[PDB]
Amino acid sequence: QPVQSPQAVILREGEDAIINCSSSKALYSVHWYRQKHGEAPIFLMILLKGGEQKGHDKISASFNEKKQQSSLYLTASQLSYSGTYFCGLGDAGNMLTFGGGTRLMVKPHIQNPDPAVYQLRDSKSSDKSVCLFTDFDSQTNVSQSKDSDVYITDKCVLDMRSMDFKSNSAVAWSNKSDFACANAFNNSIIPEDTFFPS
Amino acid sequence: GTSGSPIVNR
Amino acid sequence: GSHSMRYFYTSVSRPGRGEPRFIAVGYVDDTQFVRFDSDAASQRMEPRAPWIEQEGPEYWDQETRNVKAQSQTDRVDLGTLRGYYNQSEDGSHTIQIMYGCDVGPDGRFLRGYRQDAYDGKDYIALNEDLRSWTAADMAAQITKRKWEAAHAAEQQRAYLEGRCVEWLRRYLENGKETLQRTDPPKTHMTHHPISDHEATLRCWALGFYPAEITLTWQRDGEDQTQDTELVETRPAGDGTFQKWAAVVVPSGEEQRYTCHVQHEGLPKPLTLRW
Amino acid sequence: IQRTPKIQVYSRHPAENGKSNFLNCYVSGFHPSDIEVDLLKNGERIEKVEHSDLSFSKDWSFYLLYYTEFTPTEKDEYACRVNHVTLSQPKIVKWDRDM
Amino acid sequence: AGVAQSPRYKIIEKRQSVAFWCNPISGHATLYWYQQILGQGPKLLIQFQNNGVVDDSQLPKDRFSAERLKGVDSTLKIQPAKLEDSAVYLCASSLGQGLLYGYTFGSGTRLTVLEDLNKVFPPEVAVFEPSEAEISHTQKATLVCLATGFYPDHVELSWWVNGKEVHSGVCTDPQPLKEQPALNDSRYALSSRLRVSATFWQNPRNHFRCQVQFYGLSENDEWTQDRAKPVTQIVSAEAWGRAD
Repeated sequence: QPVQSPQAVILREGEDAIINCSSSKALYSVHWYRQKHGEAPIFLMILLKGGEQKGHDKISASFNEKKQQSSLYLTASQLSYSGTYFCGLGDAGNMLTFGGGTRLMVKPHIQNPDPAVYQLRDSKSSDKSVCLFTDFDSQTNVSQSKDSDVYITDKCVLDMRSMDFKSNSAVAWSNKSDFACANAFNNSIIPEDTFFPS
Repeated sequence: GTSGSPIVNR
Repeated sequence: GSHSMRYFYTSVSRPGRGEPRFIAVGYVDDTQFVRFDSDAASQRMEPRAPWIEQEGPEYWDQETRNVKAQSQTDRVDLGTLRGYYNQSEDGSHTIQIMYGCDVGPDGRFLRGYRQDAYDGKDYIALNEDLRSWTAADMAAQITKRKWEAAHAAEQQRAYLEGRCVEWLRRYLENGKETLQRTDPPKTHMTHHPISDHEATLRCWALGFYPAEITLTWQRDGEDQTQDTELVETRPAGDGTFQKWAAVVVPSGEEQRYTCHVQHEGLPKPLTLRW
Repeated sequence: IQRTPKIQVYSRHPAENGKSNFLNCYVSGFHPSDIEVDLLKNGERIEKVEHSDLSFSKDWSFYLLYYTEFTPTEKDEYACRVNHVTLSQPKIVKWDRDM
Repeated sequence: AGVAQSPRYKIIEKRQSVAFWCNPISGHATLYWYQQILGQGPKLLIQFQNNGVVDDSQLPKDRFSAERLKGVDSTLKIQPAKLEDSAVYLCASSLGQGLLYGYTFGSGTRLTVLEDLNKVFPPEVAVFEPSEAEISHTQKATLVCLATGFYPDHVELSWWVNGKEVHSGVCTDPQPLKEQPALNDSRYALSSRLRVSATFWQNPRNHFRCQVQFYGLSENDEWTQDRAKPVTQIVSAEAWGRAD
């Protein structure tokens, strides 16, 4: 029943995100929840006529009784803000009716980017080794293998903290004998600063 | 229209 | 003039006869508009006044939700209070809830109400400020503390000052013809001799709305408290009310006695004399 | 503590012999809610009797209205039989055309 | 204490029964049952005020049923289970109704209703040692973990250094990929990387373990395959620090 907009958003770390929730009938209470990888929806804020303007840590929210709308304000987004936000609705007894949801994606800002492909050694019992493409800028997108006998994972972000080092990475492997580095990731939008060892 | 809030145990 | 919306809830436990019975009744001044009975086959909030029947499925859905919820809370609350007051499972007990709002002729908020009673006696009441509770005993004090932690008063205030008055203003519009009419009483007098020296004079007021009436007996100017008998305002059964007031007079002194009738629908206060 | 019901037997419109009307029995000021009310025609229980939905006054005491469609006749004698916990035996209140 | 919910994951066969348990926050009068299909918004099934039902309109009375007999813990049953019922069954709790009260959700029960139990497979976990080209060029070293050929997506990948769980410099794929992308019943694959300093990997008295917790079948499930029953288990892969 509540109209949650937008359905999805992707933004760089430190950018502002504004996600809103609208109602056809008059409001009672507006609930706001955050949800991660198969996790439980964690309660953020509850807004009603008492107020109206609430906040949770660095996120703030609005309740507009007249406009029959509520908005969630994510200013200067952090990597921890992903991913799914839910707008829930009143009912005279507070019986919640969830909105569609909003998938939020916070892409990090890499200071020193040097795209490089490496071949990781097998520990003991494995046919073929694994390939890793790392330290690339958040703008470059990783493409899936058009050939079904090679498996390429989507981009993933690391947070080292004891160095303040953040890096993007993608894993690729194949059982195929006719498989090597440099030709494995060459399908995606590869930059000029890329490193291919021989 | 009836009250729906608060309906808590006494 | 002034208008009000009241909701009366009753919960009676029945030992070894099954789960307690919940009865809910809604009023707009003196006219009943809704009903809920936990023992009824429908298990739904039912209309009782014609003007409420126009409300959609969503209306009856929410009203059923709220009453089912209160119904369920009371089932637990009966045993909880039986605990506080140290009473056995064998014995019927009652929980009564009275709540609503008052508005003026301008349709502006006047008062909010929330009162609870256990075994026909005051348990917990929400004060006129709608910010604090008044516990009638050490048992009701346990509830007060529980409702203090739950932030009940704040939530009660939100409804009584908000939605209650919105719903009441809405009901007055839809049921304009019946709720906002002032039907004056059709007054008449009767004489019944009980003796040769004593006689009974009775003053009637019939087919009046609202139920708020005044029937005063006078003798040569002064008021009459001595030998004055009044019945409580009774329903006619067709949306109107009836009332009478009698006084035992000495035979021949009937012209010394007058009866003053006061009603909202009556333009000028009526004076009746034998 | 318990409160004894106050009974009122009366008609909707002023009683006229051989003319269709309604006979009422307004029972109020009682506690507990549990009450038995029967309407009578010449000492016999009427089966087509309907009652109002249970409600209560400011002092928490209950009130109900039991009623039936009737044609008042000079020969016929109508009464109300109310039974409660406060009453040892059912109280019969006769209908008087002037009360 | 929080809202308790048993089990975390459950694999059931198309047409068999399933039960979900939920214990709300001690004292909380209201209990809710929500069904969240995929990443979508949770859809209400049933509301409880103490021992009884407020709204069961959203419950498919044909298969679904829920009780809360003493008004504390609740149980939701599906009999029989349809493929459509593969979802996270969220349980919410609140003190009462409610306008100031926000819900407290439990972790939920991830249910997967399957066409056939023989399709259930455990993962094969292999760890991968960092590249020597990586330690030379970049100042740091990264270990790659790979769990393969499991069905369904009921895995929890965790990194363990010297008997302690690690969250810093760790990144697991948000979604696992299909080994045979065409088939909907295809076995999955998932990777997770652990990055540490090149010096950390050089030290030999440092343990690097990759733990994958798989949620499979029970002792009570009938198994007739040549392979061992793919029960709920932990599959590990490990490598010691090398100066080589």
